[PDB]
Amino acid sequence: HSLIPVAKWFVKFITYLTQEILILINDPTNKEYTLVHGIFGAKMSRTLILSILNEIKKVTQIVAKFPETSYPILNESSTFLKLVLSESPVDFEKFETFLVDVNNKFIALCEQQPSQEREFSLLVKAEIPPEYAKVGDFLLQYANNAVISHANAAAVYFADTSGLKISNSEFFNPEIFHLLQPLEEGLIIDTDKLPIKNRTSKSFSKLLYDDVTCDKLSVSEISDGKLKRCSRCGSVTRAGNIISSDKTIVPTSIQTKRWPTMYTRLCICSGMLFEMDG
Amino acid sequence: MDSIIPAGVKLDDLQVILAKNENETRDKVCKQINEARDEILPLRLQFNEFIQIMANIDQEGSKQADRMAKYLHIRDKILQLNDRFQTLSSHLEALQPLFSTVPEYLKTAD
Amino acid sequence: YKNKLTVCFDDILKVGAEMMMQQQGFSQSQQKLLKEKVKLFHGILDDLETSLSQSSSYLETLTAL
Amino acid sequence: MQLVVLTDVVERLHKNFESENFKIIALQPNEISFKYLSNNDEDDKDCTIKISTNDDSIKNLTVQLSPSNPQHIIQPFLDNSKMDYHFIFSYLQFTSSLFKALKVILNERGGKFHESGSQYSTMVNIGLHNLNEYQIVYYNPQAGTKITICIELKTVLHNGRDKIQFHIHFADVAHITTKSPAYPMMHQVRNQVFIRLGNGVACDPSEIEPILMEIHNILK
Amino acid sequence: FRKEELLLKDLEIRKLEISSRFKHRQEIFKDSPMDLFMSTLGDCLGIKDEEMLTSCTIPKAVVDHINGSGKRKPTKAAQRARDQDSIDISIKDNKLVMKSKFNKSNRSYSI
Repeated sequence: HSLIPVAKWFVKFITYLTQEILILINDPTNKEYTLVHGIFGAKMSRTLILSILNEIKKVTQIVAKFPETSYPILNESSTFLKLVLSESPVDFEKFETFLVDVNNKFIALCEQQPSQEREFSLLVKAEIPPEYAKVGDFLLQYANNAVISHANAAAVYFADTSGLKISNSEFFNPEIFHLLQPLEEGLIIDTDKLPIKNRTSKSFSKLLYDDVTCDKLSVSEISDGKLKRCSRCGSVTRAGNIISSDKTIVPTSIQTKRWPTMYTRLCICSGMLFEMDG
Repeated sequence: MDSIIPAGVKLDDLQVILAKNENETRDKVCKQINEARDEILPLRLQFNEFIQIMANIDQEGSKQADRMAKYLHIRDKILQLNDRFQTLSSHLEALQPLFSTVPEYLKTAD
Repeated sequence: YKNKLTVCFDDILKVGAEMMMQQQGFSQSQQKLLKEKVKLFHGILDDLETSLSQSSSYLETLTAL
Repeated sequence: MQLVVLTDVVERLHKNFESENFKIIALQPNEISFKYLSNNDEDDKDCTIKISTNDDSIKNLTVQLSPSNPQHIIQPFLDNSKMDYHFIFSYLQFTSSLFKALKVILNERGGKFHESGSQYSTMVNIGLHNLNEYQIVYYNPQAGTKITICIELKTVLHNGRDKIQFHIHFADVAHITTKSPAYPMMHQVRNQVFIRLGNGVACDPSEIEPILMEIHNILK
Repeated sequence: FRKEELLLKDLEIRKLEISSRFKHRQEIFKDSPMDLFMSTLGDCLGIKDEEMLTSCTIPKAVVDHINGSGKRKPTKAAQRARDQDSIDISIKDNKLVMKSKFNKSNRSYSI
């Protein structure tokens, strides 16, 4: 049951990259949307998603092979897992072949001309060197006919993929998201110089969504003071604590240690997690 | 109600009848088409209001008697909806003999 | 047109019949079915209004001629 | 109190109607006669706002539009809906260019006798669903064909922010095959137009009026 | 841990009761979409059938046959059929009666 909130962000993520495909075709000269090139260029990410799609098939096959029979009421979580995959706006099988074909084409190009900077460019720079300008044109042309032909073009463009918490501008509050002191004064800032409403860790970030299980944060979980913040990336998560009964399959007082207990002390970015002050 | 235009009468006979009587039936049919035109819009407005009520069913509800009142109200709403459907059916069937000449005129002019 | 207006309000309840059946989240197919039903209801209302206006104009022009 | 509320309304309009065509023609205690469109007539009020004042503020700001003004077709929806006056002003300023373009389109057909026997079988009329969309359908009784162009207000995510743009496109019913007698002109429009994703065309209101005429150039 | 067992048993009983409920409802009031809509919506609210009002009147033949207390005796096959069904169904004065067989408390059906 607890995997369902994670899967919502999993589907919400693949739609953002597919949305950028349609936008980039009309205007290939827009430099502000060059992030789409690097994401597909990463070599392990294409394999990593394929592995995720592989285990998703294995899990669904195993669940179909070994369903829950003693209690039909408990089949909702298993059934919902099948439904969310089928009801996705873009078919996973069509998207699976999309990344597979990119890997093969990007391997033959290495044999055509030996180069090691392109591996760095596709992973870190998220750009294509000017000497390989012809390679960039291939991504625009081929992506249109491959997967979009089996999906709703109108729906994906207007789909609500906002709130992915990808950019830093939507992590910290807009009041403090700017340079506060000149470079001569240094980079570290004493707390006393912060604005009065911005002198606490509660006002530093957007405390709306969770970062580990990708679930919406209710008012009860905000006010209990049991949530944690990462001192490195500004992430906020209530991991490592017992979840409320309303988030369980059935409201009950039984305490279960959920998987968020892995990140009790270490954040996702190897940063330290601390109890958020109230 | 009243059948000003007899059934089964030809178009030319209706033209001859219409040419006289100082257009009392013309006034009646003009009033009928005017009220149909002025009725078309309020039906759309109240239908949109019903859609808005249905969409906002999960708001402004805290007591069970509130549900009694609201759903009795909506059942009454569709009650006058069916009543208005019957009234517009009567209006169109009243003008049905008048409209019956149009297919004959079109097929003769073909 | 007489039957279309009757069935459309019967179908909007029929379209919802399966919507509250599961209720007795929401499926996207049922939501888009409701959307197309309401938009076609509006469209046929507009078409009937245009037909009434054209028939009326024919009425005055034939009465004048 | 009437003068103070009128001054507040005027200040809010100036904050929200920063355009070169904004002007006030007649000032009355019970009504407002101001011009914000490109109408040439000096005494013709493009928008009429009736003043119903209470002990503290205006009870209701009813928007009335001149018959010559092409915006008069939205009058009943404004009348029956109690929306924010600032939101109404924002919608008017956002759709003024669309109103001017559709005014040109309707005046093209509404021209008087030009001594030409070109009795076109296509008539242009405005279809209306609600305040969120405005629809144009071309009636051809001679050919028995329809040309529907729907313009909706759909929100799209742009750089982490949601924006509202005019969704000028052909409806999903317009899955017209190659066999239709009138299909040539829809197909030409599709080939020469279809931000284009194949069906929809989202456009900036500052640029809708040239592009719509580009669509209308094929139509005319 | 009998508490969770009885909760899940009650849930299964509820779902089968709802299944029988709508399969019977779709046929008893097939002629009136209004009546079906308002009945299922009121039962979603949790309204007892003795309080809500009906626009149409049902025939008395089904009322006589469902109980059989009239001149015609109920069929023994009909007795077995009503025994195998999970819901006791009967109509009193143009209105049917619905009562839970396991829980006699005010079972709220509201969502």
